[PDB]
Amino acid sequence: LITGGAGNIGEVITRRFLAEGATVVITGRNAEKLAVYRRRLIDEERVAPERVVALRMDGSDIAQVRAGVAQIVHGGTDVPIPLHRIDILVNNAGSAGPRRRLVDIPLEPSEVQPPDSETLAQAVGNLVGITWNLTRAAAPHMPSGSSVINISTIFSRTDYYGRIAYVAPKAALNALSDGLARELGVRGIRVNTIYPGPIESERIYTMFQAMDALKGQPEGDTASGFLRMMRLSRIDQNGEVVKRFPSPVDVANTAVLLASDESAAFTGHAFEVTHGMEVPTESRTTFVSRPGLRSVDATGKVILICAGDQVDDAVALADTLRSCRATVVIGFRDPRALEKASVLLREPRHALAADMYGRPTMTAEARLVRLDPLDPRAAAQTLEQIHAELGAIHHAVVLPGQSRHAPSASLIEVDDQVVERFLHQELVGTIALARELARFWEEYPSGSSMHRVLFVSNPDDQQGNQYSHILRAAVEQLVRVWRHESEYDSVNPAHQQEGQSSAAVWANQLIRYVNNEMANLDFTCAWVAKLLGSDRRIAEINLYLPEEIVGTIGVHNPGFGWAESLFGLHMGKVALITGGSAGIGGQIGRLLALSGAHVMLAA
Amino acid sequence: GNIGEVITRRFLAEGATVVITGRNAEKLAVYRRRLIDEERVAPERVVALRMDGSDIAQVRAGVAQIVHGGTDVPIPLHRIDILVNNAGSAGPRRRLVDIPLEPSEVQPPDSETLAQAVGNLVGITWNLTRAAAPHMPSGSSVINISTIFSRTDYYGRIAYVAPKAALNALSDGLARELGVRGIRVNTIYPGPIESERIYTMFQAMDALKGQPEGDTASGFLRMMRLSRIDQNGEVVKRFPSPVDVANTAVLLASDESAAFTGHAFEVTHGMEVPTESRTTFVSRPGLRSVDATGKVILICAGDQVDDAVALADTLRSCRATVVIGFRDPRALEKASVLLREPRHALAADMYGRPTMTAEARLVRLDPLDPRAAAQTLEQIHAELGAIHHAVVLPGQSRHAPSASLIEVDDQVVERFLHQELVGTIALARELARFWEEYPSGSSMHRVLFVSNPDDQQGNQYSHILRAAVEQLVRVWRHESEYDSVNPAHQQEGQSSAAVWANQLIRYVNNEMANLDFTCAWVAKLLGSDRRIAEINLYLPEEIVGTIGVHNPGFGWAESLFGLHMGKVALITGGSAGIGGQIGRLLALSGAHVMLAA
Repeated sequence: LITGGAGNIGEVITRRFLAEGATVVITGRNAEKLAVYRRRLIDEERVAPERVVALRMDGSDIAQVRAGVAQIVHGGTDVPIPLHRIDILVNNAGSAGPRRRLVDIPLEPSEVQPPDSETLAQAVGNLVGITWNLTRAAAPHMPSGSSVINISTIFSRTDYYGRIAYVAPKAALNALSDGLARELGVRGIRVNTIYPGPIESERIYTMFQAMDALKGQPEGDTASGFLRMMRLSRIDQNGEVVKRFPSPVDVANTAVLLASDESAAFTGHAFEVTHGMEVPTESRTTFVSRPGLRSVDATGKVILICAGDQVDDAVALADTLRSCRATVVIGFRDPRALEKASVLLREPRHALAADMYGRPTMTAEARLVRLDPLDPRAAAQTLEQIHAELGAIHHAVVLPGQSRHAPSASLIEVDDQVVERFLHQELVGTIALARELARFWEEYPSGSSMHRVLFVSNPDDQQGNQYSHILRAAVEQLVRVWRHESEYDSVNPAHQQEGQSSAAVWANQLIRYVNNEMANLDFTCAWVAKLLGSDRRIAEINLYLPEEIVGTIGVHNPGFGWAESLFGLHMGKVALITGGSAGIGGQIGRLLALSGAHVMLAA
Repeated sequence: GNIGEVITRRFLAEGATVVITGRNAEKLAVYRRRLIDEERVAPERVVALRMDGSDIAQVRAGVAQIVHGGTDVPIPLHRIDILVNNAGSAGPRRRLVDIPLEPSEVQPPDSETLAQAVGNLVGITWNLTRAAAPHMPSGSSVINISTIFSRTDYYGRIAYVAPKAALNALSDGLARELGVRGIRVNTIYPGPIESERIYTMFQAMDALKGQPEGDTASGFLRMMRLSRIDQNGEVVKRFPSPVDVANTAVLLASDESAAFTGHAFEVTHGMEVPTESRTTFVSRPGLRSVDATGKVILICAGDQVDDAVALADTLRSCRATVVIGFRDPRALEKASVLLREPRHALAADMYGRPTMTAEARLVRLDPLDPRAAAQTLEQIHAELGAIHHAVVLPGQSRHAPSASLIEVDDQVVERFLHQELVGTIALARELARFWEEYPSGSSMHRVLFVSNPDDQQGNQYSHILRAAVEQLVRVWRHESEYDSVNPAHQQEGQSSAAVWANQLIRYVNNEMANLDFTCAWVAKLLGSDRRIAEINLYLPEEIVGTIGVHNPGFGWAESLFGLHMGKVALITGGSAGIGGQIGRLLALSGAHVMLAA
């Protein structure tokens, strides 16, 4: 019925489902010691024992009980009800996690504080891993026309200061439901993705007072910002333009219908119970044009290309960045990839020169360092060592760790090894790398220009690109929060850099798993170079690229700044060329035709 | 139809009241009643009224008052009522070039003229919305059923998509406005019935398209999920069901789901389709590759003298002749006086060099009035030849003096819905016929649909026109491309060409360069070979904010970009004269300069 049956919204919903049935399988807490007597007396009120199953099932984060049914398929606590199939299942997590900035998130258990609950890996698990493993558990079971219900925060699209550990895994259940609807609907199972809104009470009020005290703004700033966002006015206790926040009664009212037969039509339905809100649920901008790269001037800057295992595109991306006449430091996650990349880069065509326009440049040779977000202290020491070697680090392209995740696209019948590799190494790994970058930005001296961190995604796998999909969707909210919450910190008296001056961060994420051409690699790197080396600020988080090689506009840019400078010079002027079939004449005719004139080649 | 029957059947009980209203042909209640009362329940709750077909504001208000007062039996008291907007007609099934503008063109399939087709279930819905302004009890609800094809490319039903669209924009504006009182409008998408009529209709469409049988239905059976239980396993794509969507919609209308306001009711069983095909301008286009030497651009202008003349200047800067047609009278002479001045009477290209391009002609066009616009189209044909580039601007600058939608009582919105939506549809066919009646082998046909600018209080009407345009462009582009290969229509004269249209929304940017950015985007999608795969285009909320570029015809400085990059230069006496200009162009090139004087 409801995963969060222990002191959770679902534990409250247990008061329902009894008028037309009975509330059963109320999952208990992890401790399971005081949970046996917890809410047992409350549940016994106005409800006979009957077959109501209030067993304190262990909501384990890891899959040690995944094979175990515990009222799923067979066995059970005391009755054979696991043999029966329950028509509903809820993927609620109910773990807020730590509430801190991007400099001091508790990555390891030694870094935890009493205000903190769990660690970074635990925090990511408590919101993604339980969802995924409970989805896999008892997959062939449940009725042929059952229902699957999710619950996520409505802040998964709105900015949320100091809650990256909350939203970064909370921006992943929606993506996973999106990717799983297509591959699950076959058997005839729907995924009702319903988001109950914040409940109006004194707790959220005090939360917001603490919130705007932390950000450093006058009282009621966040309250005004989230009240003006409201477009509808409630009719509770009549009145006019009350504009009260959403109530849990409406949450129960919109949740109970999933058990009824009327829900059979819905599938993949965004069902945000927040009433009358306008947010751009998805932020994107398909590239209409092809960027001009001969106005970047990235010289005098260091670009740490944090590549995990996909160094194949990295070496080329590093060379393209070198073409901007910029020094680069290529960082590697896997150990053996370092040797292969060194061998590949030693050969010319990768370490040749900083070839830009129609001319070369020495610039600096591409360095080679080993990094790993799994170990915090080693990665921080390596970053400090790079600081001592060169100085500050501002431009940092961030690529995922492993290339082409998993051998198969299926996400139902899979062993947990690859899935647990995807978590704790791509989500947690990238969050850890962002943590180290933010530590370097804050606790170490930097400049005044804004800080750029691109988040290029995995390429096309000729299949369902869900493994790049989760990466993109979990990166979107992360970069959005990192962008918005790092502006108040640059002016507040709390964080004045110990009297020094610093800058905020602006971070997009390119998406290239939608094109399937051969020039898409040059296209993405071009966009990467333009977003790093130039001055520009796009207000959209995610950036999408066209569905064709050239897409809307047909341009190829093989270092042809001259042909770009010669555009439209002699427009609409017929030209006659004698002997223009070999030598200087052919070249003059070709450059004139590229200019725009009309040419008549005679030989 | 069937969904209305099921809704009325569910009304028979559960503490509900049934009202079979909205009679057709001004008298249909007698033809459609007394069958709901045939059930044991509701001995008197069954109510039928012979309301006017057009349902103007005053007659709608009278009908509402007589319903509140009942059939003289109950005390007069306004209360809740049925506000579902399911009442409507399909309209003509005419093809992409032929259209019933005048009533004389009535056909057995086309029982309604263009204006009547537009008002079938759009104008009447808006008028009923206005007539339900004064007294709607708190906690009520109202929906506007739209078709699921309001985003999917269609064929032969431009009159069932262009007016069937913009209901979303009207609902958006009404949700923003009327939400203060505590009322809601949510778009609802009941799917096609799994009946034999819809099955044979698909077969007819396949035959009409000139394609092998089954591919049109394959487009629905391929990119649509199943996620159903019917027939136990192996539930093949059978399209959504009407009874389920009707029952769920009326359950939303009842309690247990109050104040949802998070429902689009897009019941297509998956069917991944964007809610709006659009992109953002994160870069400024480079107008250097634009070429229109041998091309004629006719600007379908209106009373907007300033904007149309600016567009004419920015297109004539691409060495092209123009024909500026103005919709309303008494504006031709002002345009002539303004254009007489040398500011707009001289054409200079993007480098700042004057060009001896043909001057700006001036004609008079009357979209809403057929047989005269076509005559003028043929006249300008005889004058110049075929015309392919048609920038279509709206009728009036500000569609209403007050930025509101429900306070009015059908006085100016009639002019809007009759001369700026229908007007556009009439002009679109006027142009389509010129292109198809006279086939011309060339590139695809380009029809931009620039929207009006923003001054204050946003642009609710612009939103409406945008929603109607996106679909008109989408459905058209599809039909055109499909009909470019059919030998049936190919034999008419010579070989023709397809059409590719777009939109260039501007009502979101409020700056000083939004009337120059718009000129750049109109001149880039016409004078170049760039096929946007997305329908609606949108300006950035901040021009200098995302990409600040200033282009007063300065293509030289654009050509001199990144030449001497990362070099330090020392200049002597570089404060005024030749050396100052060398320093200026070198700094624009990318080098580092050190001015000393």
